[PDB]
Amino acid sequence: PFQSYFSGNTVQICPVGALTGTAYRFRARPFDLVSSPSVCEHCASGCAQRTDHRRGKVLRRLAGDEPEVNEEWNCDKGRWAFTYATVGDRITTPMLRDGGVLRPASWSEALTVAAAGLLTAAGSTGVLVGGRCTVEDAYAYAKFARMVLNTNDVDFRARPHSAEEAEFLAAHVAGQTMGLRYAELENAPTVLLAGFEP
Amino acid sequence: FLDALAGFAVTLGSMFKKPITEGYPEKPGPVAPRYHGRHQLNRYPDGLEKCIGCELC
Ligand code: SF4
Ligand code: SF4
Ligand code: SF4
Repeated sequence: PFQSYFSGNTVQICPVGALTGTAYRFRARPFDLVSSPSVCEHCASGCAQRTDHRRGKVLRRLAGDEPEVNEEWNCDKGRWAFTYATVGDRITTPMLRDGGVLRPASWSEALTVAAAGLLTAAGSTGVLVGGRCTVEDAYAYAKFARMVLNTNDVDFRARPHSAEEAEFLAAHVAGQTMGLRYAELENAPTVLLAGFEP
Repeated sequence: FLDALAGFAVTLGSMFKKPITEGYPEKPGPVAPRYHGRHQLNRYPDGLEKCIGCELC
């Protein structure tokens, strides 16, 4: 097989209907697509993309055009890994633990129970934020943990990690943006990859 | 002078001419052959649907 992580680009680069995505096949024509600019959720590359959806279902995600980030390219993950939210496992309503079973609950009841439990847990609470949250979402998690739960036990690292990693991120990463850019990678005479598989 | 009464001669006359109303619904009137009635999806003589789902319509 073709077998490359960038195969979808060949679909987007073909000036005719020769190469086509089997996922998008016969599912829509341009006029009925709702198309919106987007950013890929998966990697830290932050590719600009164009999400196309019909009748409320995302059909494809084209590479967009961000010369400073990804130019006109994606990996297959960003192009096609958008069906996760519609595989049937999505939680559609707030849930509560009643009788040991997870039962659908109203927003009011769920919020009330969660607030009661958190207050009963006062300072003895941890906040695992995960790496999927947006900058705003992660900020909300941190602000909730420190202002509401009055705890510093906040960590987005849902993966192998170390305290040395936290110290390094604070020292050299946090609060320092645009120190290196894609445009600089293309021009760097030497690039040393440590613990990184690009 | 009778010209001002011409309208009377009209209506009375029409009172003796056959009404021109179409007999719908019992006897529906003839629509134009080209009339834009309900859309219809057609088949080939062997029964296959003609619609290829091109969405051009
Ligand atoms: S068949 Fe498809 S690729 Fe060929 S001209 Fe028509 S739209 Fe373009
Ligand atoms: S498109 Fe591929 S490389 Fe770009 S952010 Fe998504 S997963 Fe990462
Ligand atoms: S325009 Fe295309 S999709 Fe619409 S009825 Fe005709 S063949 Fe079918």
